Amino acid sequence: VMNRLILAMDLMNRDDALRVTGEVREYIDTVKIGYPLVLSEGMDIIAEFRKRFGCRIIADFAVADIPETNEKICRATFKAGADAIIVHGFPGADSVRACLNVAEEMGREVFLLTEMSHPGAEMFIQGAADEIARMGVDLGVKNYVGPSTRPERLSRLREIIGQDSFLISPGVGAQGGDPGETLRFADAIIVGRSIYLADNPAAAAAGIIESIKDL
Amino acid sequence: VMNRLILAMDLMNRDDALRVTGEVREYIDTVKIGYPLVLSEGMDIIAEFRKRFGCRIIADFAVADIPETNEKICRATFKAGADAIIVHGFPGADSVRACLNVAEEMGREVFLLTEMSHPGAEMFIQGAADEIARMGVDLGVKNYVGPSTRPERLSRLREIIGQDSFLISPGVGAQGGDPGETLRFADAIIVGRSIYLADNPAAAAAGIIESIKDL
Ligand SMILES: COC(=O)c1cc(=O)[nH]c(=O)n1[C@@H]1O[C@H](COP(=O)(O)O)[C@@H](O)[C@H]1O
Ligand SMILES: COC(=O)c1cc(=O)[nH]c(=O)n1[C@@H]1O[C@H](COP(=O)(O)O)[C@@H](O)[C@H]1O
Repeated sequence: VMNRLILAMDLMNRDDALRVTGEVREYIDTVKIGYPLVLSEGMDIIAEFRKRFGCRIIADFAVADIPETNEKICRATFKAGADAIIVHGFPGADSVRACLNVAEEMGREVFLLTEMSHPGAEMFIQGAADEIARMGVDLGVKNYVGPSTRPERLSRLREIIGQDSFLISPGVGAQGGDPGETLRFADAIIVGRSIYLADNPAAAAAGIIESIKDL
Repeated sequence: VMNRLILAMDLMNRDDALRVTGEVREYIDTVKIGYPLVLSEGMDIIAEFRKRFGCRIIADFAVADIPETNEKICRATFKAGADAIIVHGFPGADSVRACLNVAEEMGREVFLLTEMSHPGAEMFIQGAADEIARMGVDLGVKNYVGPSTRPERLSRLREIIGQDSFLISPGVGAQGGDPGETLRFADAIIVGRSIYLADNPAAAAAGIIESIKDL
């Protein structure tokens, strides 16, 4: 992705979301749009972003249901123009395969969320995360998400998925993660608040990119 | 809930969703609306259903993100008029507390999803489910979701949450669960396809209710 930086656009107002995305577009080629924006402004926001900004869109819907429902969610998500969807691994292999099937049908991609970045992830997810990743490999998943806040866990993930798989990582900035350290293991970092709540989002993005180019 | 039966309205077309819900409204007082319908027709469908049918609405959004994102999701969901939201316990206590905080702010309810009903739940969720339920109790959660497909697990859940907590249960019909057995432990059953794919949804709902009244 351009500059190895993905914007997490979690503002919940279309006008503000368009403004910030437009201001930082020169520094990214990929925007992650989640439920905060979609449930506030509608699924049509995905196609609007893709057209206006010409950026790839990852639908961060943390998909976590039974297989039949996951199918429906993916179909709706790709019909709305998303390039990829983020799917939880914790519900198990059938739930993940359902998403992979729809992606194969519609020519898109699944990202498997393996271990989450917040403190509560330590309770249940972390203990399963290596296995979730190994399940991903066994299902042929090639794209993964793991936590900037725990680079030792992000290293272990990379170890499981191999060098060829694509790994993106949230928790940089607001949650405490560091861009450079995270990029030792991830291919790209996801950044939301450190950019979209900044007084000058373009300056914040540029500052991050400048510390990235130094790698 | 009326007749202890909650309709899972996972049709993805507003016209079909309105037709089936209207046909079965005499037999229910509560409709669960999930992402299949919302991502297809928009969040405004929640208020439309609540007004047209006068039914309570549970937003089944299987909320499974970090605390700050979960907050945003709940706020948007209640702003759209939902009476309650379904939240995953697997992301841990902070993610769940974030949802409880918004519910307390806005005068609504959280249902905690503890163990899922599909085969893949056996891989990771089942091994954590007792703890997830105990975490719920410790956070003051009063409403829970557990699996019709495993009544022995549904019994163990009930055992943890106590007699006073409210427990609803999907996986009845299509997934193999039985109404009467599930209602030995759950307060209400969730039913989707067995009703909404039936040639006569009113007849299917009535058939279920008739086997329920016999308890
Ligand atoms: C489930 O979706 C994610 O991509 C996600 C997983 C995770 O473990 N941590 C995490 O922060 N995210 C998302 O990534 C974004 C992080 O944004 P932030 O930089 O903290 O403001 C935000 O959209 C989160 O919901
Ligand atoms: C996460 O949301 C749920 O309520 C859910 C959890 C679960 O473990 N099993 C489960 O079936 N559900 C939902 O309940 C509905 C079941 O519908 P069905 O009767 O199988 O057609 C459908 O909306 C599922 O997504």
